[PDB]
Amino acid sequence: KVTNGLTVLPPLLTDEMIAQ
Amino acid sequence: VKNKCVNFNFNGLTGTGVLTESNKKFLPFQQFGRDIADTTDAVRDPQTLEILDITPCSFGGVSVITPGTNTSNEVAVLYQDVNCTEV
Amino acid sequence: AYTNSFTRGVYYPDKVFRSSVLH
Amino acid sequence: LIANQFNSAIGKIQDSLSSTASALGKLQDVVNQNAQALNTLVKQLSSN
Ligand SMILES: *[C@@H]1O[C@H](CO)[C@@H](O)[C@H](O)[C@H]1NC(C)=O
Ligand SMILES: *[C@@H]1O[C@H](CO)[C@@H](O)[C@H](O)[C@H]1NC(C)=O
Ligand SMILES: *[C@@H]1O[C@H](CO)[C@@H](O)[C@H](O)[C@H]1NC(C)=O
Repeated sequence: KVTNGLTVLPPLLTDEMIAQ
Repeated sequence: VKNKCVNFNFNGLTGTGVLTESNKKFLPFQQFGRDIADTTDAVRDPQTLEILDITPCSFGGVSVITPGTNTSNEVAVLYQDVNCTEV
Repeated sequence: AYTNSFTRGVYYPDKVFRSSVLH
Repeated sequence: LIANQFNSAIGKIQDSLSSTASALGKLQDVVNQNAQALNTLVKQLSSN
């Protein structure tokens, strides 16, 4: 249901990790 | 020259990026493309009527992973958001 | 003699391609 | 019954979540202002 020097760092705790 | 981070200057604009063969269908009169947030994305070559996608060439942060200097001086480096080819 | 120009008279403001976007 | 009540209860969220995308309004906002902040940040590059 969800959706220039500018970078997006990734989250440390990955989605698969989050699920566990 | 394609597939290389180059310093391009097409008719009226300039920039730095990777020029690749596109799959976009420009109108016969249009010249330049744009992304959603007012960003150049594709250019028609003034000489060959080809549509080229502009991908900004690789860059990212460099972070030094080190143990404390009280323990060691050997380090490891993290090149953010790149693949191990361009480094 | 007067008529309703319902929705017509719209021409591309520029030579700039855009896609799936509201400009 | 209480198990059944909770079981049928569980299914209801599935429909409510599936039905209206407004069920996730807050998180969508968290994305949205963040999306807006960046866009506004990006557009400013066009200002004289
Ligand atoms: C520019 O000139 C070359 C001549 O070799 C031709 O092949 C090409 O199609 C021309 N481009 C346009 C847009 O006329
Ligand atoms: C850190 O280095 C100091 C010397 O500057 C030393 O006295 C101390 O024991 C060291 N600490 C550890 C945990 O090794
Ligand atoms: C770079 O790494 C990505 C992994 O996301 C891989 O899919 C891609 O083929 C690699 N390309 C090169 C040129 O190393």
